[PDB]
Amino acid sequence: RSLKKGPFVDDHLMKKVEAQQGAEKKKVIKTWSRRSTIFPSFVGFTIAVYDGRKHVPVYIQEDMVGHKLGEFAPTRTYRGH
Amino acid sequence: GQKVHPIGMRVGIIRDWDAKWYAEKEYAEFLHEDLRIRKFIATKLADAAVSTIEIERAANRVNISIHTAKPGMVIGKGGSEVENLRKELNKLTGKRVHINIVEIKKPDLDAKLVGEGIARQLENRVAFRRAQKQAIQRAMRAGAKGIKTQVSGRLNGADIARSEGYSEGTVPLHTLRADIDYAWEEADTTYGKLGVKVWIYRGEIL
Amino acid sequence: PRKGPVAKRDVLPDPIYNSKLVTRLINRVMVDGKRGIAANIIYNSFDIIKESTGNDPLEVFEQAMKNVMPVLEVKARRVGGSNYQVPVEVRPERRTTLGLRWVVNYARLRGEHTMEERLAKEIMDAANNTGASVKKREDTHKMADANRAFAHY
Amino acid sequence: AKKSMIAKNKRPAKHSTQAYTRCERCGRPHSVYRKFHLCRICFRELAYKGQIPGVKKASW
Amino acid sequence: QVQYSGTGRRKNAVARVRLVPGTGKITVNKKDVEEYIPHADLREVINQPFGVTETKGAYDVIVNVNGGGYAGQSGAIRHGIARALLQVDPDFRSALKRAGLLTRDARMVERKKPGLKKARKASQFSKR
Amino acid sequence: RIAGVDIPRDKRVVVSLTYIYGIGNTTAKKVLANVGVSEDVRVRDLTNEQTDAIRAEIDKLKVEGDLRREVNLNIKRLMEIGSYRGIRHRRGLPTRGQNTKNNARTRKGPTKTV
Amino acid sequence: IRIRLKAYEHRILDQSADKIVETAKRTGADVSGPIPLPTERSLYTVIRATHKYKDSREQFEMRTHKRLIDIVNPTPKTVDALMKLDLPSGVNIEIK
RNA sequence: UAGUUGGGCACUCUAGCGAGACUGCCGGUGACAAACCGGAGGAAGGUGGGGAUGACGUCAAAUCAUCAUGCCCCUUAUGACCUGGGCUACACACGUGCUACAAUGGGAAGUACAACGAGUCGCUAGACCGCGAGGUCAUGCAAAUCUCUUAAAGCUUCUCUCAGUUCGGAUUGCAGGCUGCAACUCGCCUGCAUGAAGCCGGAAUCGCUAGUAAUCGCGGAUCAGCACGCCGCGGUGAAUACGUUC
RNA sequence: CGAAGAACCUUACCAGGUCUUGACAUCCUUUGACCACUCUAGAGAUAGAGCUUUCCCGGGACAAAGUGACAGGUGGUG
Ligand SMILES: [K+]
Ligand SMILES: [Mg+2]
Ligand SMILES: [Mg+2]
Ligand SMILES: [Mg+2]
Ligand SMILES: [Mg+2]
Ligand SMILES: [Mg+2]
Ligand SMILES: [Mg+2]
Ligand SMILES: [Mg+2]
Ligand SMILES: [Mg+2]
Ligand SMILES: [Zn+2]
Repeated sequence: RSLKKGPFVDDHLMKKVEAQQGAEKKKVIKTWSRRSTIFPSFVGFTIAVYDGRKHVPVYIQEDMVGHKLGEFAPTRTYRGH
Repeated sequence: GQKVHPIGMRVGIIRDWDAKWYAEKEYAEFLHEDLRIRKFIATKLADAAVSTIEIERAANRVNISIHTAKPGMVIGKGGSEVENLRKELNKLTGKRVHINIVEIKKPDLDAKLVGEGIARQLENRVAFRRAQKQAIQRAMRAGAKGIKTQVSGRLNGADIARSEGYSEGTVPLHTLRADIDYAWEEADTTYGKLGVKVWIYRGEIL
Repeated sequence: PRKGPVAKRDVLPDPIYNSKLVTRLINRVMVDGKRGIAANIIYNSFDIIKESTGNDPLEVFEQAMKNVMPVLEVKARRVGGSNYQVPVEVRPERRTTLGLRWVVNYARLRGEHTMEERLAKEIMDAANNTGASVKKREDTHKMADANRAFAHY
Repeated sequence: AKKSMIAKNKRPAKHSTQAYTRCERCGRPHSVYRKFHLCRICFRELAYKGQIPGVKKASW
Repeated sequence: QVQYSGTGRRKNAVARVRLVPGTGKITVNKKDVEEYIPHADLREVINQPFGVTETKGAYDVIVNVNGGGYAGQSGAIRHGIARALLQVDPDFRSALKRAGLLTRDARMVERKKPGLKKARKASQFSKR
Repeated sequence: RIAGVDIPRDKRVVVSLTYIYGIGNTTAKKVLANVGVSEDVRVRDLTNEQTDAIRAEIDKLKVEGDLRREVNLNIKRLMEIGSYRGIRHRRGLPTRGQNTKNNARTRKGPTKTV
Repeated sequence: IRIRLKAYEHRILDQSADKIVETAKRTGADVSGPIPLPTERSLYTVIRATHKYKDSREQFEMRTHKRLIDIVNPTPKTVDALMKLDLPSGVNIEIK
């Protein structure tokens, strides 16, 4: 949110991640929420985001916190002409 | 070319709009209520010679004025019909209703009932030229200054569509000072739809 | 047009010099209805002309128009497989229109830093028979004399 | 697909932005005036018929 | 005291004028004319009628102006003065009606039209 | 001269400082206001003390080299993590959600009619 | 009292305003004349067609006319008559 | 302090009813005609200006997707519900627009003149904070009473002085603001920084005869939020029309 | 240009997850209330419970099943 208020994130995603407290990477989580932000809690998980046709995985690191999830799951398989 | 609807062209100048009420906030509610009412009456009293509807509003009341050529049919035996009618209308509107029936004099000059009759004949597979000429006779006897018809569709189960109509007297559509009536009426035959346009030139206002 | 000539609205004089050429030149040099800017440009240019020359700016401008206004146009005519020009005695209004047009256009084409300066230099050059507008005049007249053979047409 | 769309209209929307106009006579749904809740097409028809109060042809 | 009134209009502008005996000043909404109309091109347009009939140093002017822009207002004042000079002396009408000052310029703005992007302008037609 | 660029001499101070990669009119006016000099002088008429104060505040501010390093490291970060916004750069496309069909020549470069 | 009448048809609005003025003069009070406030026309433009024909259009107009009446010396007769009276549905009335 | 307050509607203005313009008159030309020409007067003269107004029918023109509808087709799915994605792609080609390529101009300051129209959980005054977008408080207004609304071009100064420039503003990085559950795909706005192409455009081609073109802004419909478009509004305000060879 | 507003909705298309007198109707077979709401989950649709059954005046629109008649198609042919 570009308003200086709650950095947006979905309740179920927050809930499942916070339940995953031991931070095991095998605890891979899925979501259709391309619109949520990224937090330090996410840093180190392999989440799978629905890109319109598939759950594409992505491993989070420090360089994603201010970004959205949909930025790492593109929707257009362009390959030149 | 394409024509402008005559009644639409002549609102204000010669004719008053048929929904003769006023409102600002409940405008849309009142208007769609009026349309529901017209649809209900058209569904119910198709057997009757209903021609023209008018609706006035006054502070939780719905005054209605229905022109009809067979009023005895619509009023029923000394009543007993309009009561059920206003009962259903009150059920729809959620408010109180009053009705005034009017007896249409010279129904063969009113464009809607002519079209209804012609469409019924065509559904009964009567000759379209016969229907048109008969209605023209009836109108020009009833006292018209002029009349014109136009039927267009799959005439007599044809493979190709065409439009055929006739006329007697005058139909100056470009002249506004005219009291011209117009009516469209659709006939649902096995081969498809037909469209009966009628417009009639009565005496005018000065 | 097909229905014959058209009479034009009259010209409004100039407030200070009481002239028609001045107001019509304002209208020429004007862009996007800006009579104020155009008139200021013209009055400041004629102020320069007053400054660098004691003669009246209006008289200098009259002399320039006498030196730029043509007498003979070329008019095109397409005779089947060859289109060519024809000399034409120019009507006195067309003379002045072409004069103002040439002056103003080659003025704004001149490479100085303000339209004031450009127009003043162009008018003085035209009055002394040295300007691009006078070159245009000479070109049109030379073509009229080179195609003078079609006097019958 | 239609008339389920009108069901979706007349049913409660999850969010305030998921509520969208609709002609109320034809379900067009574009080209709607809030003053009327009508498509331009039906608006034209009913204005010709006179069933819309106040409207008329315009020229000035 | 003595007053000769007029009402001029030109291009969506209105000028309520009153001539009074004076010297030639023209007040315009509690402001001088050379301050209200900064253009010297239009003050002469205003003073045309005094140039037609010799009345230049005769009347100070008082005006209440509304609507339009500076030039429409100038024409409004022109028209209003030409009207008020008839209350003054109808014998000036013989010259005002040759000037065309009683002639209220009906050059008003044209409609914008649908399909056209402006009144008589149209979008660029492309043959193909 | 100041930060590795021989700025003009016929120009005035603000508009000549605009020729630094990191200073526009607003920050130039802010700097000259913080230093307390005239903004309408020409830099060939300065006292070297004014020049030194200008240099000091400019060095306090983030300019040519640091600015290039910062913006380019940002670009390289978003390109290397694999975000959409960096794929745009890596592919040569616009980035702010524009339409890449009838426009975008400022990233496509020259046109290639095919 | 100030009464704002407004309608879509001046030919009826004027008749109703005359009715009001005559009832007031009947009940014995002084009234401003029915003074007309500016009409307001809401314009509407519609594609004259049904599909893709965009240059040919049709302009509808909703004009509302509107009149204003004052009542200076209100008798109880006046205040009761001008609240008992009914009018057509085309016009509409607002008091005070 | 303010048309303010009193008073008055006189002027304006509003808006109803009317008048007015009809070759109606003067002369000339004309089959004694219709008509044309000029003139007078008049606010206006010749359908004053513009609009709504689209004959028979043509294009088997477009519309089964606004709507209705015959026939055919699916009806454990071509129907129905949800989420996310896409209609916003990108080697390229075309059309319609906006910005420009500058000094008739850019930038800072001050200042002047409009009209149409919209507004209730909406327009919002004024005050404060903020560089700004905007935010907090809070008043009036269901409206010729309040607001949107001190319009911008313009005018007077100052500065820039010919330069890919203080032009041009694209693109890009950073910070923020609003809307709204949510602004990555994919919103609008602002600030800072960068500062591209572009120095008037080939073949060819488009609009326009007057308040027109040209330019300048203002409002509205859709709209939670968003249009360089659309519709309307008014400001400033030209040149030309010889004439039908083509 | 339909589009007088493609973030979701719109949206008619694509992937996945779901339903089948059906999301929307009339006719019928219930001894009648059920919508709404809280939580568990879930991307949500959806199911699991509970808060609840208070239908209103034989009738009156609503909730269920059940019954198939039928619905429904922005599916084609302008
Ligand atoms: K808007
Ligand atoms: Mg204009
Ligand atoms: Mg975009
Ligand atoms: Mg006609
Ligand atoms: Mg086709
Ligand atoms: Mg599209
Ligand atoms: Mg600039
Ligand atoms: Mg013409
Ligand atoms: Mg969508
Ligand atoms: Zn509709």
